[PDB]
Amino acid sequence: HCRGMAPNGLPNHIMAPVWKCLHLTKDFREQKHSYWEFAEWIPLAWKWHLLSELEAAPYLPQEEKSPLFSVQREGLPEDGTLYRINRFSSITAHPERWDVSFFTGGPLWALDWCPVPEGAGASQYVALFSSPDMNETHPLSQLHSGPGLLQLWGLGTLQQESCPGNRAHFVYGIACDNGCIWDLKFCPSGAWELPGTPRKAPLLPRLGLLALACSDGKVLLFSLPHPEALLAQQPPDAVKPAIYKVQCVATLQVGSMQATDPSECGQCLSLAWMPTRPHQHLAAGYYNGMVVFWNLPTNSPLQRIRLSDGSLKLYPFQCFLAHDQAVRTLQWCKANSHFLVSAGSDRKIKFWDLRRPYEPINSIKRFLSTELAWLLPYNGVTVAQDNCYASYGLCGIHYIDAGYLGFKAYFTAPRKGTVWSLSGSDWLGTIAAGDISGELIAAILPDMALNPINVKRPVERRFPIYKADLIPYRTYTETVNHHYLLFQDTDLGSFHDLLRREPMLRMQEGEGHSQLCLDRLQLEAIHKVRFSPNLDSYGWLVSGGQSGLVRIHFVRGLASPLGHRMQLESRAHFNAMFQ
Amino acid sequence: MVTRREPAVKLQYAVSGLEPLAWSEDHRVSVSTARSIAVLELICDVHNPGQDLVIHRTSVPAPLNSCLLKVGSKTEVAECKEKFAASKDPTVSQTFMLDRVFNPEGKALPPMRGFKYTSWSPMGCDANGRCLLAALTMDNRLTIQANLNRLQWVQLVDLTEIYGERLYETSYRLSKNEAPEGNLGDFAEFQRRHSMQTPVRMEWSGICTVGSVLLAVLFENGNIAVWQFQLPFVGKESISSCNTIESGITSPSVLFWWEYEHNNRKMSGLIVGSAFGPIKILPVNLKAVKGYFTLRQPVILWKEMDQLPVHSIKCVPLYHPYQKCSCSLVVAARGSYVFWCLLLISKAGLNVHNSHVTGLHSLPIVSMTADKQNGTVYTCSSDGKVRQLIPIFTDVALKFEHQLIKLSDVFGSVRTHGIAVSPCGAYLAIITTEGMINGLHPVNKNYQVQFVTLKTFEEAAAQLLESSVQNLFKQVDLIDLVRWKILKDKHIPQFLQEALEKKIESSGVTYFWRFKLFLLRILYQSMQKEPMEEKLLEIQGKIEAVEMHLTREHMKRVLGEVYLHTWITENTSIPTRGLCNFLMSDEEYDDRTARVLIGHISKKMNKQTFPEHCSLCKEILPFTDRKQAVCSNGHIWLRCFLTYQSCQSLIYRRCLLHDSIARHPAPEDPDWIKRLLQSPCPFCDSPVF
DNA sequence: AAGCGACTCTGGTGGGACTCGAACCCACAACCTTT
Ligand SMILES: [Zn+2]
Ligand SMILES: [Zn+2]
Repeated sequence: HCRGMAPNGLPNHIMAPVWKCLHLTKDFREQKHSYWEFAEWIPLAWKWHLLSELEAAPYLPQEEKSPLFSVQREGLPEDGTLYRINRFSSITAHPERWDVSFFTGGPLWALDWCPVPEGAGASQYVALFSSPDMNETHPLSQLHSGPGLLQLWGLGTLQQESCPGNRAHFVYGIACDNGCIWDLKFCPSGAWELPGTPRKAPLLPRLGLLALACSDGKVLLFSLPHPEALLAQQPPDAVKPAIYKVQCVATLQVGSMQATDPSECGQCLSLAWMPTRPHQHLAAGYYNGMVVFWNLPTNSPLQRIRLSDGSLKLYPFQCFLAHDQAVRTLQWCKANSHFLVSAGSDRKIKFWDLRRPYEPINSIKRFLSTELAWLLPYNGVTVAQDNCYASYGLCGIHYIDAGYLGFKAYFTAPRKGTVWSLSGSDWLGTIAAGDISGELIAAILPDMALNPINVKRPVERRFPIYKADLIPYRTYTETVNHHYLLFQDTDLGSFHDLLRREPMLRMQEGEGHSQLCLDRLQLEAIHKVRFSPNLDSYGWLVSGGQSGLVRIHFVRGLASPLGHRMQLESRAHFNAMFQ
Repeated sequence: MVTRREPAVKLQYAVSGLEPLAWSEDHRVSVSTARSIAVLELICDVHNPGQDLVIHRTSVPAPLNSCLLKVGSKTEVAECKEKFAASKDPTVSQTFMLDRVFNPEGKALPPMRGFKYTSWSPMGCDANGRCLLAALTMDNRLTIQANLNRLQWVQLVDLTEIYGERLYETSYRLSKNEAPEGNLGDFAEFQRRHSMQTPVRMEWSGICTVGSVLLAVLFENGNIAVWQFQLPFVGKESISSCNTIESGITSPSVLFWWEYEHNNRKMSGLIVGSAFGPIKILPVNLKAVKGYFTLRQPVILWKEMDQLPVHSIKCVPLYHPYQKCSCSLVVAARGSYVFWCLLLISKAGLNVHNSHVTGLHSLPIVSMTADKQNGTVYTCSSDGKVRQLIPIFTDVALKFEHQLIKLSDVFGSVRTHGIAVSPCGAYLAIITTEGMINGLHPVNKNYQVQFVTLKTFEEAAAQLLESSVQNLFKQVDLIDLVRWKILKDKHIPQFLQEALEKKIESSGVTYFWRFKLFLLRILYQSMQKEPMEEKLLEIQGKIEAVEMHLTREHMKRVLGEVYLHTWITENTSIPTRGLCNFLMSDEEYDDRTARVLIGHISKKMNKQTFPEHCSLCKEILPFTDRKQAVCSNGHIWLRCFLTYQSCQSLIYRRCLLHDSIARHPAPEDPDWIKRLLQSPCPFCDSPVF
């Protein structure tokens, strides 16, 4: 045990797992990430055709200006101005708290951070998809294949010297003729290289390698160039929202080399890259209940074919029927990649041994799980849920042991609404979660090697990050013409006096007593959350939803001297290696 | 060609494991299930008119106790588990805590006592005539099961127990100095000691010749234990040896016995498929039978390491018509493809051809079976799609032609979890489940075994007349097609009746009389089991005419044995004088050869009577009748149909079809009738039990 | 004093099983019902 109060104001026994997770994550990545993979798949500029303004217009998301909003920050004076920002534009970072809002033109339904090797100090980016129309909603049972756009947004390097006055820049987007995109996953490591890498003019230094899960039922694999390499290769007079039409590295789909009989699988609803070097496998969850895997380096004429355009088509090496219903979420075990967890809309969480797919290691039946997280150090999984089957007020966020330790599920956070999305920061050992109530919270897990029933009270381990509130001022236009979004942001500088501060009381009044909202759009709803996977910026968080606004937050209170030292150690090593 | 047979067998529990449907050589169907093996026995019921498949249902219950593998002393293993669970490293701790091989039963973990795999032996392995069932639980308990009485399956042995003892007494080293004794506190050695005894899959050889049979059990590390069983198998006493060979294949996935015959030279080996693609045949060198012999050198069938798992392997012998010789077709389900290889020994040595037949399914193959008589392969996927896949000979090797089977046209929207052809390819059994209802998921999931025809009655009749085996039990699935037709249409179709009379007129072997007897008995059922009463009485007379014939020909066999063997008072186990009088009794029987046989016997017979006594009376039984004996003062005993001694025992061997009866052999019986008592009954082939 | 980890302790609800309340069904005697 450990005693006293941490300098951020949390108890030392609450912080001690957070500090422990830093070392465990660093050692894991040293062992099982890498600095380069897929050397064959470097971006080629001649496959990046820039669409003209009149060619791009069908792909652009349709809202040209955000809803009107205002942001209140705990302990600052009330600004009182309503902000509004154009599609593909951003407000300036708050000079002291560095949060940023930017507008993507439609409701955000996929989002991921571009991974960067620790110590690189690079420019940070997010890839995201925002649906074209605020009012569209798509039936799961049917393939879509409409036009859409994948957006890459640059956040800068996010150093303390850089953050004041920062802005997000729309660096480019890809015109996608494959319907809406339900999941985005970058290759976890080895895809990035230095932007200054010397490569001949056709070859552009690789920013990353990205898998798209399409409602058209196929996975698209893009290797991404660094933006500076495109803009130097692009003619300077071109229109600045650079929308490219891009040939994939590969299209990943379910089939066989001569079976034209179209797959039952329907929409592709979830992705997971293999968490460990060399990341050679990619898994996807499908509407028909299958989990599918492709062996991306495969030479075999039974799995690889080259299309006339020169891109590959890949057919899977293995599939198995994981669920009786849509496989709404996957997580792949970091600590040993023979294990994967998948949850389905039959509301079972199933743990799998990928050597022995005929029987899950464990099924635990639960409420209707919307997203999983599997943090590196803990044997169990954290589950966000849809509330439709939970008892009133017993819905929320649960952590669920995979079962050897035998602990009861830990009710980490009560929620009224469905949590749409969740992510675990391996660096922090914490989760953040976003609600149809438009509240974003974070919660710190206990050290889950030790029985959670002795956790005296979970409430002291969780806090709000923001809540959006609609203020009057169902169609989207019928809402925005009559309401504005009041984003209320907490002081994340520290957790001193936490439970007596206004946002905690507001959150605790939200828990239990507050009521669901219907007969309006739910323009308030949050749809995605991602903690930063990178050690540089490890304390940063991004989220967005039905507003099509996207917000970047820095949880300054969990960024702490061990991580700041560990950053500087990794900074010095990287600069000593790569020059 | 394909229509459903009207029974659907509803299953109580979720279907479980690998290739979960099997149809045995003995026409019993087993479904490996999460709480039992459901065992379904096809009866060609001659005593009732119900046109359904008469399926008798029995089951093997799951074990009550979880099978912890022995990896060390009972204290040291617990110390090691505690160590790895406590390990501060995320990798070691979760690798231990997630692999159920180390945690077969736990606190919140669900038990894994349901069945992973099942593999029937060939016929003849049991203490009866029947085949045994090898059954592998998901917690790695490997057992051999038998149904000695009809009601209750019994575990004859546990092979996971025995192998753990064998390994423990050799410190888990197979070659005595192959390595130092590893520290069990090393997770690598702990994992190894588990891996080297975690069974993947298992298959029986043919019978080897006292008969013997081999069971190969394939472990996660690529070891194979070849068990050799003495026959008839009765328990641990019958385990003649265990010998372990090392395949060296990384991640073994599937196993089969290659067995080959050309130029009167037997050869055999094991074909092993990896989880990563490759397929290879291993020389099984460690064996002690003289009749079988082993492959000269390993032969690699597929080397590519493409990471398509070899989910299934089957092998079928084919007479190649252009190469004009015995050849062997290997087919393997690998991903959504069937790898095939045709192996053909020629004057040029072993000639090997291989390919992938391609474009079969848009999903991985979930199950495969081959018609052993023709090499027609059936393959299946969770689409509910089944595809017939026909080998067509080519001047060398084969081409495959294929066509979809329209299961949705007979079952509606369905998922198919497994298929199995019947031994003669008369039926395809198929596990089915409710499918996607126009893209909607089915709200509730129920498993059924369902059956569709694959042959018409007219092809079944042709195959029964030109039968190679000339054996009604081996062909009892084709027989059930003939039964179904005759019950449905209440007459014997003219071409079959005329053709059978021609076979009886020309060949006349007792198979064709047994076949005629079957048709007549089903016909008698069909007409409601007045002219109809006259018709019933007529064919009841015709049944008796052929039923008496099959008796008299068997009586002649019994007298034949009694004459050829030593005429000694050990004859008392046979009512020889009763049979002599009976078999010559009437000029209704013509056979001069029987009468001269009785002449030679009656010349050699003693004048001493040695009459059979009713035990409750110690009064004589006169041998009046075929079926049964009666004494004065009112007692009745069923007679045997193998020997003709009366069943006065409290236990006697009733035919599977109850058409017939026999004694258990006593130690007082000589060998030459201990042989005879093992015959199938004269009225049908079936195990008399 | 100040605190940790068991061990009860006070309340709220769901799962499957099961009571619940209704109409529907038999066959008869009562007699209304008809040339
Ligand atoms: Zn008597
Ligand atoms: Zn019989």
